[PDB]
Amino acid sequence: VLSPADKTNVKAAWGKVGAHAGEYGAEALERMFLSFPTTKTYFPHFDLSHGSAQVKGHGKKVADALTNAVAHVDDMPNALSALSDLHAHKLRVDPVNFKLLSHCLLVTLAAHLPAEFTPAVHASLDKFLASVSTVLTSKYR
Amino acid sequence: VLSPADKTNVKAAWGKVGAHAGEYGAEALERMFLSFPTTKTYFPHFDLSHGSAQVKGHGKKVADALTNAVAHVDDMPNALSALSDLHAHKLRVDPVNFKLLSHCLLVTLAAHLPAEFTPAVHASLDKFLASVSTVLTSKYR
Amino acid sequence: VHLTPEEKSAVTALWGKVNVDEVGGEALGRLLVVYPWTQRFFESFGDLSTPDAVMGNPKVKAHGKKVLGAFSDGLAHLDNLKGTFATLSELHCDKLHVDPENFRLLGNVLVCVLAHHFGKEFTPPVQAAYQKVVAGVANALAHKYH
Amino acid sequence: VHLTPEEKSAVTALWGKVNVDEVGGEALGRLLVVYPWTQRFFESFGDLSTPDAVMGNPKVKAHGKKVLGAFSDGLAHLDNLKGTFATLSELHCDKLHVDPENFRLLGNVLVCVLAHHFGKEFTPPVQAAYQKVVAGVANALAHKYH
Ligand code: HEM
Ligand code: HEM
Ligand code: HEM
Ligand code: HEM
Ligand SMILES: [O]
Ligand SMILES: [O]
Repeated sequence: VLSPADKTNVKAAWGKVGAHAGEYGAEALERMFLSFPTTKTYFPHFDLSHGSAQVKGHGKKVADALTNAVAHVDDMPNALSALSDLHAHKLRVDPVNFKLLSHCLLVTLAAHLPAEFTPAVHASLDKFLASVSTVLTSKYR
Repeated sequence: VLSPADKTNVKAAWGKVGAHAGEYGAEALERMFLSFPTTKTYFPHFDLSHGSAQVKGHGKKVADALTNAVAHVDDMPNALSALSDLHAHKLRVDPVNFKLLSHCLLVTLAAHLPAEFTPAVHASLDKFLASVSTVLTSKYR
Repeated sequence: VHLTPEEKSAVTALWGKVNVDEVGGEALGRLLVVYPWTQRFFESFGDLSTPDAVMGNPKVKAHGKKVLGAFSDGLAHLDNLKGTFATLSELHCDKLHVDPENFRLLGNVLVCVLAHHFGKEFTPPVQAAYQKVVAGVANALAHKYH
Repeated sequence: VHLTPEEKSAVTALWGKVNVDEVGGEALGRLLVVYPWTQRFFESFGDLSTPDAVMGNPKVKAHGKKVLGAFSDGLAHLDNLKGTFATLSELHCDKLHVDPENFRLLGNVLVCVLAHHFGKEFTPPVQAAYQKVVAGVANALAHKYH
């Protein structure tokens, strides 16, 4: 459950991410494909080369959806419903992979927010991403 | 989320378990300790020999709590409140262990309900134990 | 993998009672029913809209048999699963794009099916030994992923 | 664990810059803040009630240094994490009763702390190499569990 302190932390952290949200979403996917090579089994149609425009445009879509998640933190299920239907019935990504991407996003945030990634902010960020993951896999079955 | 059909399936397999709920609960625990030994790290104060009174009484407590969630499936957060505070604030069992017990429970029902463990009942039971694990895990942080 | 002599005889003894084709279709069908996301690779099998349609689809049954015949042949080489499954691991990764997580899900749905099929004969020690075998298989199939 | 010359080289040079006294302290405190159920193994350590409390606690800091000092030893024996960590594996199972799943969480928090400390230098490939090492160490530590 997200506490009002967690929402405040998430909004502050996210608010600082600002226009770099896309660049970080792409860096988060790249970290994911390199650290957990099983997640690449879902993008056999992409060029997963460092620098890939395909990974950049996808990072950008992932980031913007997280920007909408943040903007609707007290109404995520509804805000993420089409993305939840998409991962559940067409893409069908194994639930296990949402934590691997959530870990890679957290690492990307740590590496770019030296001052803001405090222990408390790291904890509210993990919670938030576990909640985003929960919403996106909630219609799987 | 549990469908209306999931609830009917669960109430039909559990109803069937009936008075053996406790013997099933103890058999699932024995199955978890033998198959997944790291779960024993949560029971260093128990005599984990087969047939031990402690395992049989614990298994009986596990089933009753499951029987209670069946009975109140349409409102589990509230029916399991107490147990979820216990698992979250005192026992603090890592959440991965819940998947290991829910699997061992499923194996124990398979082994005992040959007529009832059809594909859709299996599916509904797996989802139910998942939701039970979510509810027990929900106050962790 | 790490099996004592007694675990090996328990696995092989029960396996000798298995109708590979029947369990095969049953384990794959249950996989597709209990974890619907795994249906993602089987759009060409046809009708998978209901549990009854999945379980009864001849194409799931034929895939089930192929998968379980390969597992069955794997049990003769418990001392070397990596070597037995190395090419299949390579296929599953580079050509089929199958997330190794799916092998873990099938191994647990397989254990459930042997417990349903065998009942009381699928005792806790026997489960334990099959759990090591299906984790060993899941590991050897994921070993060539890159 | 099998790392490429490039991964090894990544891992080593970075660790030459780690002040173990400080990172172990941050790794262990963030573990206890981010996944509080792990506080179960440190009841005799003081006030672990707020992030601040956990972080400034001297016993958390002293322990974290011990933990990463041992971790540093494994890096030098990256070719046999099993034999290096076998006594501590047994210690953590038999005397400490630590669920080996905590070794994984620690490994992830450690990668986060390395990212936070080194920022831009902790690139995707560097992370990748460290990801295999913490998974290597976690497994090596869970190895003697029974
Ligand atoms: C933080 C959790 C995630 C978010 C917010 C997210 C968001 C999105 C978005 C916004 C889309 C594109 C929807 C559209 O515009 O058509 C998408 C597509 C997709 N997602 Fe996710 N996703 C998440 C996790 C994952 C995970 C963990 C995987 C697998 C590792 C995955 C695999 C994919 C794939 C394969 C596509 C389609 C790529 C393409 O073909 O265009 N997603 N996701
Ligand atoms: C289906 C999920 C679970 C349910 C319904 C359940 C239910 C219960 C209940 C009813 C109790 C109270 C015992 C009493 O009052 O004597 C209890 C305690 C306990 N549970 Fe859970 N539990 C679940 C999952 C887990 C898991 C996965 C573990 C660890 C592997 C865990 C470890 C413990 C421990 C160590 C105790 C205390 C035993 C004692 O010292 O008496 N539980 N559980
Ligand atoms: C014990 C676990 C498994 C074993 C032994 C295994 C074995 C096999 C074998 C022997 C084949 C045929 C190879 C050939 O064409 O020469 C194959 C193909 C295939 N497998 Fe696996 N498999 C397993 C699990 C899975 C799982 C869990 C999935 C996905 C849910 C999967 C998806 C596929 C697909 C899509 C093909 C291609 C079938 C075709 O082209 O008709 N496999 N597998
Ligand atoms: C994964 C890397 C780890 C390594 C290398 C490691 C190493 C150590 C060492 C060296 C000691 C004993 C110090 C001495 O007497 O020389 C120890 C003790 C201990 N470890 Fe671990 N550890 C690890 C992870 C963990 C985790 C994640 C936890 C639980 C969250 C944990 C719980 C403890 C506890 C409770 C003790 C006893 C501390 C005391 O007596 O105050 N360890 N560990
Ligand atoms: O994604
Ligand atoms: O339990």
